[PDB]
Amino acid sequence: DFDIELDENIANWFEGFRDSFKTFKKGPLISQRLQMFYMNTRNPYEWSLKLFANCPDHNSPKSNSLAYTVLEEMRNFKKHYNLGTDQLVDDNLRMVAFNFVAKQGHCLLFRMVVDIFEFLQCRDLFIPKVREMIARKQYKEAGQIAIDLELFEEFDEHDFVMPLFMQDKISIAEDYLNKAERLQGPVVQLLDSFFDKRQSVESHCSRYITEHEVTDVYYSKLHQKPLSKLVQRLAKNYNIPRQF
Repeated sequence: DFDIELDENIANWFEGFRDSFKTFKKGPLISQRLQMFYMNTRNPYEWSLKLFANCPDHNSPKSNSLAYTVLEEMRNFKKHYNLGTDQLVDDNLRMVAFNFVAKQGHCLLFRMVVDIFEFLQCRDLFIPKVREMIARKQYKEAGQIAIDLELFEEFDEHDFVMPLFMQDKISIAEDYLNKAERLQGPVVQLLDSFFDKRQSVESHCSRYITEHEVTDVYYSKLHQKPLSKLVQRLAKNYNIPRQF
């Protein structure tokens, strides 16, 4: 998994001025120049990753950043000319693209690369990388990757659904829970076991945190009132039987 990102002299001076004329906003002119660049290109996908790496913007990409537009025009280039992945991208090249956009925490750029390189056709190749992130306690990242790769059948509530609830990051965990009905039962069943056990909910929480080694937990939320409000929503939002 090592891309040969080194540029050459025919291409490098061209790129240096491109960064200069990119400062002149982002619109149809900069888009058209990229479309012509990808046309001369041999294997645009591999070069699209090279252009993404050779710009100081790839550390924090946003809609205005040059790195985001480099991949954005690659997506338009693929759809306009009706391009496929055959004989151009390999599982090795997809892994290269995954490592480039998974660390940034930017979901839109990841969703774009999922579409460009067609990650949903071979999503099972990234499961070792997501479980490595779960083992590194990167719940929001691994959780969002699992949602954008549509891995709604690969993970249990303990992998990142419950830790994200511990970290008050209800948004990502509930998004994964909405598309995974199999977990909706045991999740609210587990949250109710904290209350309907007449042991302090803080003791029930601390026992789960120490069993699954949950880190960076937002303790101010783990109390009877805020944890009850979470069970009240998740039982109603998913029509769960009265197993209180």
